[PDB]
Amino acid sequence: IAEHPVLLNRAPTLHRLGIQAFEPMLVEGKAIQLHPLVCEAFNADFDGD
Amino acid sequence: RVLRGSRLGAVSYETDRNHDLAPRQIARYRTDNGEEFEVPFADDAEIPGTWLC
Amino acid sequence: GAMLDVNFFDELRIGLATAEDIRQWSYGEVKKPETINYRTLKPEKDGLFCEKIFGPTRDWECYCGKYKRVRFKGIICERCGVEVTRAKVRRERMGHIEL
Amino acid sequence: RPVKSSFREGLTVLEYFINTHGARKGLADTALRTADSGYLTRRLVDVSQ
Amino acid sequence: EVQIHLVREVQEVYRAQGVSIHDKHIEVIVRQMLRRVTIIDSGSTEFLPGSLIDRAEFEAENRRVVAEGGEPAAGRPVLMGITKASLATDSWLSAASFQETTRVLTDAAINCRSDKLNGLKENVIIGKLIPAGTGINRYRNIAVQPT
Amino acid sequence: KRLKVVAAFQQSGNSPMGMVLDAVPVIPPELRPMVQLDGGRFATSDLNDLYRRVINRNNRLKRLIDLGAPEIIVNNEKRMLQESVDALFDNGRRGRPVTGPGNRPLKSLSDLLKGKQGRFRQNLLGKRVDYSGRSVIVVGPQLKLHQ
Amino acid sequence: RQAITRAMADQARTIRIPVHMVEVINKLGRIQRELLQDLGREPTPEELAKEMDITPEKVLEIQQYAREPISLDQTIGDEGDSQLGDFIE
Amino acid sequence: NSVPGAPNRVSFAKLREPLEVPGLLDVQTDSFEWLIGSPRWRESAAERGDVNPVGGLEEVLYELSPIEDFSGSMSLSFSDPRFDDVKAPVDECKDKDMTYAAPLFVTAEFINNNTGEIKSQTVFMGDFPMMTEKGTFIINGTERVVVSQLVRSPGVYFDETIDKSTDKTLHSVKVIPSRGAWLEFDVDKRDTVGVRIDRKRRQPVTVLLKALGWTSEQIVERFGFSEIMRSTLEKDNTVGTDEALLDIYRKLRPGEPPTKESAQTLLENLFFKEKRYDLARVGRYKVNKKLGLHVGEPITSSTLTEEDVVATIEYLVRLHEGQTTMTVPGGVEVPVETDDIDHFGNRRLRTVGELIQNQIRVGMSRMERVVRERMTTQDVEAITPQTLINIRPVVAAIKEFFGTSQLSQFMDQNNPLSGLTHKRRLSALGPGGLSRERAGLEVRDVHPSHYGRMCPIETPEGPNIGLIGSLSVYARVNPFGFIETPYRKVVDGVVSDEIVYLTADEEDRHVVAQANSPIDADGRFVEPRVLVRRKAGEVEYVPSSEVDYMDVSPRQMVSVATAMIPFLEHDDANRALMGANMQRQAVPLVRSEAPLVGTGMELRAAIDAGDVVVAEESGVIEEVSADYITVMHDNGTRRTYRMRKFARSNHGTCANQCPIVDAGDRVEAGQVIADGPCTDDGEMALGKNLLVAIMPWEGHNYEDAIILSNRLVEEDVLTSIHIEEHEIDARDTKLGAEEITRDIPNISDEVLADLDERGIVRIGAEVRDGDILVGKVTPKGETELTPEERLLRAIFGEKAREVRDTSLKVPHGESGKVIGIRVFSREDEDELPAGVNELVRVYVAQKRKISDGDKLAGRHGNKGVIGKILPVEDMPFLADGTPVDIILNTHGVPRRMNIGQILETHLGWCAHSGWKVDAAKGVPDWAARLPDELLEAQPNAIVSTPVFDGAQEAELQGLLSCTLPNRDGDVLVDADGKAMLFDGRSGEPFPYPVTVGYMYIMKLHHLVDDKIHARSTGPYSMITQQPLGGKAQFGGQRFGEMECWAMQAYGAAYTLQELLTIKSDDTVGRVKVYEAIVKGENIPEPGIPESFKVLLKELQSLCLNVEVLSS
DNA sequence: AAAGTGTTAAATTGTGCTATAC
DNA sequence: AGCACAATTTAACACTTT
Ligand SMILES: [Mg+2]
Ligand SMILES: [Zn+2]
Repeated sequence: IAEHPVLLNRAPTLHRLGIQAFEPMLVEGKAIQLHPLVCEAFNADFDGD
Repeated sequence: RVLRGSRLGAVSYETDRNHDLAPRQIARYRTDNGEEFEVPFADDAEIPGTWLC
Repeated sequence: GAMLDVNFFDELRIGLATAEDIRQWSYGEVKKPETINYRTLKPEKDGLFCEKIFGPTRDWECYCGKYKRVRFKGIICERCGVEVTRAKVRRERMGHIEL
Repeated sequence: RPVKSSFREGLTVLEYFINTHGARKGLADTALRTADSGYLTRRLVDVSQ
Repeated sequence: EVQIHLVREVQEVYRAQGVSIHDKHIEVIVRQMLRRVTIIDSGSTEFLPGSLIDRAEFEAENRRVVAEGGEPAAGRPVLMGITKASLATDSWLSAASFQETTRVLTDAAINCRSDKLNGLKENVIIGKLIPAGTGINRYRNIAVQPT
Repeated sequence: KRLKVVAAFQQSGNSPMGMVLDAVPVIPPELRPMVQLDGGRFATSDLNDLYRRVINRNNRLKRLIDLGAPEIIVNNEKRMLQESVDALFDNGRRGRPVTGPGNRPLKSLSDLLKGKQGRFRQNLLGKRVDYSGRSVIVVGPQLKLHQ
Repeated sequence: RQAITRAMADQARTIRIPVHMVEVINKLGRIQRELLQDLGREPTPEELAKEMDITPEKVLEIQQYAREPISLDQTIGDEGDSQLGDFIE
Repeated sequence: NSVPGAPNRVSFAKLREPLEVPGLLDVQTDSFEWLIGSPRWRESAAERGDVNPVGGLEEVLYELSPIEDFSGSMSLSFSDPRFDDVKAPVDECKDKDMTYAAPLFVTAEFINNNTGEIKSQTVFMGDFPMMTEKGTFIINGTERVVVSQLVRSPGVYFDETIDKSTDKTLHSVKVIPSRGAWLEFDVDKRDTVGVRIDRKRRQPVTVLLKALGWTSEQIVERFGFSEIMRSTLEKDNTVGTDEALLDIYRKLRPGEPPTKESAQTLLENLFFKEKRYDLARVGRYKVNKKLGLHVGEPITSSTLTEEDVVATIEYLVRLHEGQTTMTVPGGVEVPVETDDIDHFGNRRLRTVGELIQNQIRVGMSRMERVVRERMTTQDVEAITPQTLINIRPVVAAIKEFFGTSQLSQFMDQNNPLSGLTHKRRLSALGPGGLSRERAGLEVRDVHPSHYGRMCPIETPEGPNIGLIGSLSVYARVNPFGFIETPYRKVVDGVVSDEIVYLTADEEDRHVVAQANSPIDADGRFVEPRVLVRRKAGEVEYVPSSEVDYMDVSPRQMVSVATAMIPFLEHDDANRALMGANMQRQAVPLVRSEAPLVGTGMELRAAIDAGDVVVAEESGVIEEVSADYITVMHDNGTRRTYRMRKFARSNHGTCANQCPIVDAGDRVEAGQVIADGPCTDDGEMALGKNLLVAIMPWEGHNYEDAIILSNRLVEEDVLTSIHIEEHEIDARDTKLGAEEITRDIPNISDEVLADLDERGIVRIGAEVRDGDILVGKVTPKGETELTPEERLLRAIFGEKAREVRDTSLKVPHGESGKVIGIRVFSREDEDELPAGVNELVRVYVAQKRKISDGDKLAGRHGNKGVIGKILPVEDMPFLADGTPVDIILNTHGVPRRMNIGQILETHLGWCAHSGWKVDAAKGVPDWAARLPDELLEAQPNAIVSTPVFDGAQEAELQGLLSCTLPNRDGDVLVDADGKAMLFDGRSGEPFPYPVTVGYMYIMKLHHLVDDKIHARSTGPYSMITQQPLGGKAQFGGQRFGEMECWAMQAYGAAYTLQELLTIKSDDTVGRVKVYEAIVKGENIPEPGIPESFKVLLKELQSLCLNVEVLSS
């Protein structure tokens, strides 16, 4: 998994910044941990998206 | 639930080939409105007189 | 120009199809309103699923079962009329009805 | 009329029932507006690709 | 002046709610509206009156017309919406995938209209590389060797 | 308006004789399959009924002509044949649509291409992909920006 | 009447059944409805074979012939974007 | 109050209420026992009017009888529909998968006229599905709920439009029946009339009026004012009866030979013969009340009479003149005004019984034209009716309604609240109603007539706002289908107690005061002017003599789920909507603690929802155990109540049911005797009480996320039990029979360790993703092996084993224990469908903890997923060392306008620790209007703030200043409500105080384990070879259109080409990429997508010569 | 003066579209 | 359901016979 980027996407994809590549790192649990600064670009809030 | 289905048939796994195949001969039939149709056949095969083209 | 259409695309032209073009694509005339058998669940002859016209249901086997291997390919079984070939050409051969 | 109470003092029955009018009309307009905007984005992408 | 009017009347609506969009995007959209002319008099070169032709092809057929008898086709510029311009495009495969698939497919077939696959909506359909970004020739025909 | 279609049939190598039909092509049977669901159930793909009705009324016309018939029965049969082929190509356009069991209209060949369900906006412009997943998101305030 | 009933035997099902099997299917259905009206309940296979002078192993085999194909192109849930063919592996 | 075993929950209510909350499930059950004709309804109809009450089934039989043919010599009559007893009991119906039913008996009677016959036979009509005690039906074992429907009532609707061309007003009418033809009387742009009948293009009035048989003097005589009518009588040109009849026939058919049958019988066969036009018993009330016809008459004639028709035209001609009143010959005068199509006096409610009645009517009408069909082909003397009757269409229509409809839905049960509010739901969509995309903005908004009938707050959030609502608390449904609402009438400024149930029509004729008005001990208002609601919805301020009605209570406008929010009037309506919609999605926990601060609606929404075992008659508990409670009544006999333990709900949640009485207790009638899923001591308990701080902590509670403590995982505070059901069936195939056995084709002996000797697993065996549950093996008939596999069989010596292996394995991502196995077999006479030898279901339990990604929510619309679960050592603790349990964010409070979640945070602290208002020298000024026994309270006391009459803002500030010390004398929370927290992670205190308190939070059913999906390679589709969709299959995430636009705008050509070819459609590229990845080579170039070659075939099958050219 | 008779405008019908993912 | 738009009619007109 090291240095193998993944594309993250959130519908609706309003502008071209709604698809962004990150590098991954294994995290215990079953929820994707998003960085708290890209949430403006995705327009994501953490109430169940 | 998932409900798998199949059109009745099979998929075989012989890797394809293109050099040794039993040999064939070509017949030619002629319909009523002057058309010509070429049909391959095996060599050990009785070539019939009439064919539904 | 390229009926197999494998990676060489320069244009793609549309147009009206004359009746000489429809009986040139086709591999035979379907003349019965039958789809499939009710007992043997095999496609009937000269119907909407007929092997003879559209292709073999099983890979490299004819209808009667006389030819069943890849050593015979391209040939047509003289007793049933089904060309022994792959079996996924049933999703690409056409057929026509004469009005 | 209008509503002379605040949300810290709490509203009365009639002022709350009056307020529900605009508070539901805004939600219905939000749904229909985000329905209409995607059609405009689609036409704008298609005319200018 | 119609460019000034369209840019100002769009940017007024976008400024009244506190949204900053630079004018070059609205100019890119507006440029795709004024691309065509309508025909007044046909001259004698294959142009039906009242038809909307591209400005470059019109000036090409008015360039050729000084040879073989001078009668220039006369046409005024037109301004048309995004649906009307998006539907009246060269590609027949890109216009059928958008709106009115039956009535686009049925008059592409009468005209025997061909496609050339140059936009990035038909290369998406047929599975080819789009002609933008790393898909154009000068970027994907790079040869790499060690110094 | 008439010069448009007359010049379309005049300019190219087209001919209007392709507007009336004499042979009807039949889509290959793997695009209108008959799938045996488990439990011994069968599912047909709704184009088989229209093809069956076309070849049914065609066989009945071919029998009525050889048998010798008055003009009323033959004209009624030809009108039924015309309505069957029109129901095959584009259902629900002229007259009332052909329904199956449940008073739902059958899906013709034209209904495979139109709409936001057509082959065009459903299976050509956007597809489902392998090697993908989805999940809920929570906040990650110790990560770097690229992680 | 013979022409109409023979046409309804021949060209009314997507899987074509011969007219003797359509005859025994009509006879089985009529006898089933009559015994239902006499009994006020649904009859049984071994009960149905008693009326029709056959084996009960024949009755369910006859009943598993008259099942008509369910159309692949109908919407299945209330969310109308899905059809049946999008759920068959 | 007035419940014998209730917990003593003190109330902050400053008012008393005259009318108590009704039997909340009376919208469902009272409409079914009208359809049956139970003696309860037979009494209760006579108890309020209704001189001759007729049942739901009697209304169909009395309008079908008598069956008479054209011969007129034989008649068939149905009468007296009675019911037999139920065949199976309730719980057994849910066990063996049979539906709750009862046989129907109807006395038939055949009378021949030529000789005289009376053989009146008793005919079994069918097995009619019965409604249970809780207002649910049981269909095929499962439990369904029939939902009410909102439709416009059939009648005469007037309207007025303004066209911008000539700037005048056009008044139109619409006479819309049920099952008939339409007719409108418009007024056109040029001065004319609009008499388009059955939607055909035009007519003038005088064509229809002289077609009706009216001379040209009477048109000028009755329509004498009528400046437009004589104008049309000049410009019409058609004179006579026949000359208009040919015009009507030629415009209506069109183009048919005019006869003398089609002249005088067509008009009487479209609006006057009661088989093609019948506006129902509602519509004949509406026209009689609108036009002011013979109201002093109990008319039952559902056909359009002629007189009303011409009265309609007069109404229109007095509307486009400027008028207020109109008197018709022989009736009372009426106001002249346009009607609203979305008023609640024009929007009736087809309840549960009327939908059943419509299905029975449309089934009997198929049954009707078989009877007179065999009234001719049979020979009399004698045909009993029985020969005559064939009940097969009626049972087919009933069975086709109860399943396969959109108005008979699966019961929404994952708590008692969603079960209660799935009934009492008023939906506008469905068959005969409007659509979801063809619905405008007019029906979605709240009309001002919704007060007391539909809740403005509770409605769905998606694309269904306004289309689905729920009934109020005190509402009630009229016999016609309108919605009533109680009011207290006030005479001479003195409020009496004569409670009148008004409808939405006659509410506007009076004026209605406000409930929180200062009544002074007799009925007199204190202030001389009262707040009041006028006719059009206006909010006036009127002196206290014109007031003639008052509300029976506050919270009257609000539903059942909305009335369980403390401090409702401090939240915005969007957040109150979300709070009412997030209470019916909470899961049942394993402990279910009652709320520390609530409203008064918890105790009544639990004993009426039916998920609580209630003692029937007053007895004394003889024997209690976790399965059963045998009580001994005062008169002889005993009664045993059987608790349902660990039953699966419809949505996977648990339905545990435990007693709360000991083995010597004395009970009373109606007393709660066993708790339910989400109940505690008989009242609703959806979540738990948790200590909350409102500080933002280190960016883990960032933008609506919630962080928790680890105490809730260690002590099982938010642990739920989820039960899944897996089903398999061995059928008869064309090659033999599928067998359920341990003998499985080629597989290890390690994966057969839990299966017993007859297939299925053992109860108690722990399974995981991939384990075999039911060992099932199907015959395969024949196929021939590859040469490599035939060599591999000959080496190791293993047979071919021609039977397949289709076992039942658990789906991907699930695990848990095994509760129960239910197996039905053909060999043991069980009821299974045709060609099914065996049918086995296996239930799997799973005890889910709380985890990050799960969705919690409060009562006030606040919500958010868990982003972090801190250990108990690094968590902000108080001065006691008590750590807090959740940490909510600050920045979500002020901008969402739901600060009621702060107020219950404050009161929840007081109710945690208890107050003592020291009135040692006098009661203080804030507590002047408090009740007694709120002056002091022991710790952990449950209080109750009702909805619009609760704790004021000036009394929370008083109770916060006396907040009795914990164990040592130590006040942990000062007067502002904030406390001084230490830092659990660094140690030093936070520099400023922080609001702490006790919030009531609920664990929603949006868990992470149901949402996470991944796919490398799975099943592909049939026609086009794209992957499937959804977690039930494997399915891939849809890379649609806007994602393609984003990747094109990036400039990434290769990722787009990879996502669109070798991941979806390139059929030879798919396995080539997999081979190249496994062997470790480079990914090959993509080919052509196999969904494009399908398009060329569907274009060539449209007769289009699509050809691809090279260069 | 009637009676058509063809050319020119308001009424009149039909076609197409209406967000995104689970 | 509506919003737009382009194709296809009642009717409104002067012009020319009768
Ligand atoms: Mg959100
Ligand atoms: Zn053969």
